Amino acid sequence: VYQEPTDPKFPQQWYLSGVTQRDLNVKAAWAQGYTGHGIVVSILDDGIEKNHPDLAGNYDPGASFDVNDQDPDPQPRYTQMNDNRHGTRCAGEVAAVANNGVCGVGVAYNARIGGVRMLDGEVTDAVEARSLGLNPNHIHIYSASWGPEDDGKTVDGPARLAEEAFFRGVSQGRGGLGSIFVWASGNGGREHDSCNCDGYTNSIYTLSISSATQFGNVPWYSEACSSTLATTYSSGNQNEKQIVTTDLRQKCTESHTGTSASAPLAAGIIALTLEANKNLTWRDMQHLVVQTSKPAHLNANDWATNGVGRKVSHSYGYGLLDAGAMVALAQNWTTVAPQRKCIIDILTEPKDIGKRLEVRKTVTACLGEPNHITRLEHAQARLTLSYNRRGDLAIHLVSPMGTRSTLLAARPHDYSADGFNDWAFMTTHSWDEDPSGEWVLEIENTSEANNYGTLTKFTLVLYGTASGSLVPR
Amino acid sequence: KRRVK
Ligand SMILES: *C(=O)CCN1CCN(CCC(*)=O)CC1
Ligand SMILES: [Ca+2]
Ligand SMILES: [Ca+2]
Ligand SMILES: [Ca+2]
Ligand SMILES: [Cl-]
Ligand code: NA
Ligand code: NA
Ligand code: NA
Repeated sequence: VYQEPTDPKFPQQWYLSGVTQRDLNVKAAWAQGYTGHGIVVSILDDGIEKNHPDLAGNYDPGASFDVNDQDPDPQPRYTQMNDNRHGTRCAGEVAAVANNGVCGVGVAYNARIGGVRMLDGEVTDAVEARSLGLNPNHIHIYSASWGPEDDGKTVDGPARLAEEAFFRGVSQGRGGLGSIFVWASGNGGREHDSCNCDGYTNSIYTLSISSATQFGNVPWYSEACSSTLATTYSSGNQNEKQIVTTDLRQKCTESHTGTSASAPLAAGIIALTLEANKNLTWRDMQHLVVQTSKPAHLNANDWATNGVGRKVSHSYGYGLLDAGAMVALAQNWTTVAPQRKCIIDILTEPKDIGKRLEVRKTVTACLGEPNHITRLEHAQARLTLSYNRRGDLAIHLVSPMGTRSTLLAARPHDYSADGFNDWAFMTTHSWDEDPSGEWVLEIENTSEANNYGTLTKFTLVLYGTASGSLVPR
Repeated sequence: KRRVK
C-alpha cells in the first residue's frame, strides 16, 4: 500500500490530491509506482539554488549551465529585492525532495533537476539557442516560464538560432525521439493579449499550458488562443489557495502565482509519463495530453465539441492534466507514424479586407501523394496582410468538420500599422479530424472606424498521418 | 525588454 509523503507542507498542496476531485490526480500516479526516477528536467530561468535543502538531493549538474556569465554554476544572484527567486520556485514544483521534513514535495519528487541561468542579463537570440540546445542527449524535458512582453501589442517569436534549436531538439534530441519543450502560455489577460501572437507558445514544438483557479475559473492573468494544448492549476483571487514550493535563501513559500507556476507542474506530470514509457516521442507526448485531459467543472463560455467529439476551449485547450490517466495510457502506447506535412497555397490574387473578408477553399490534403493526411495534428494558417490598425482585426478559421478556431481576437492596445508578415497562426482544436474538404477563413474589422488593408498570402499548412485513428468520443 | 518572467 502506497504511503503518501509526510512533509510538513504537503497537506497544503491542494492541487496534487484530495477527496474533492479538484486536483491533478498525481497521487494516483505515485501509487502506480511512478515518481520520476531516471528522468532529467531543466528549468530555463534566472538560476537555481542548487544547495536548497529541498533541492540538493535531486540536483543534477549535467542539467545546468550559466549562459549569462558563461560558467557551469547556475547559482542565482542575491539581491535585497530577491529578484532572482523565480527559477528556484519553478524547480521545486517539479522535483522538491519528499519525506525529508522540509517544505512540500515535487510532482516528480525522485526526478533529477537542473537549471539554466539565462534571464539575468540581455536575452538575445544566441542566449535562447544555447539554453534550448543544452546537453540534449541527457536532458529529457525543458521548462520555460518566460517569453515576449505581455503588453497586448507585441507580435514576436523565436529568431533564427532559437528556431534552429527547436528543430534540432525535436529531430535529434533524446536519442532521436525528440526533446520535450513545455511553455507557460502568458500573463497578458488584463491587456486582452492573445497567446497566438507569441511565437514560442504558438510553435508546434512546444506544449503550451494555461491556468485555472482553485474554484475552477479563468484567472485574471489568463490569455486565450487556439494554440494552447492543456491546463494546470495556479493562483486566482485572495480567497483561493496558491502554489507551495521552494524559495530563495533556503526558505519555503506558499504564495507562488501566475502563468509561471502552471508550466512546471505540467513538466513534472510529463516526467512521470516518460518514466512509465521511456520510448515516447515528442509527438506521442502531445497525443497523450490530448486524449487524457479533463474539461469537467472548468468554467468558460466558449466550450465547443470538435469533429471527433472532444470538448475544447480557447482558455483551457483540452482541459486539466490528469497524471494517473497519463501514466496508465503511456504503458502500452503504440508509437505514432512519421509526421507528414501538406502545403496548400490558397490565394490566386490579393483581396481587400475592408469591413469583412471571407475566403473559402476545398482541399484534397495531398490525396494520392506520400504526404496525404487523413488524421490531422496541428494546423497553421500562415498569413501575410497589411492593415492600418492591427488590434481591430479578428480572425477565425473553420475546419471541414465544422470546428471554429479563433486565430486572433481583438487587441485594444495594438495600434500597429505593420500588419502580419507570414505569421503562422496555429490551432490544436482540430486534432484527429480528417482535413479533406472545405476550409473557411474569416477576417473582420471589430471597430466602427473606416479601416483598410489587403490580404496578399494565405498558406494552409497541415501536419499529421494517414493511420491509427480511434472511435470518436 | 525583449523577454519577461
Ligand atoms: C530576473 O530576470 C532578474 C532581475 N532582472 C530583471 C530586469 N533586468 C533587466 C532590466 C532592464 O534593463 C533583468 C534581470
Ligand atoms: Ca555562475
Ligand atoms: Ca520536502
Ligand atoms: Ca502574451
Ligand atoms: Cl516543418
Ligand atoms: Na528523430
Ligand atoms: Na506550442
Ligand atoms: Na471532409
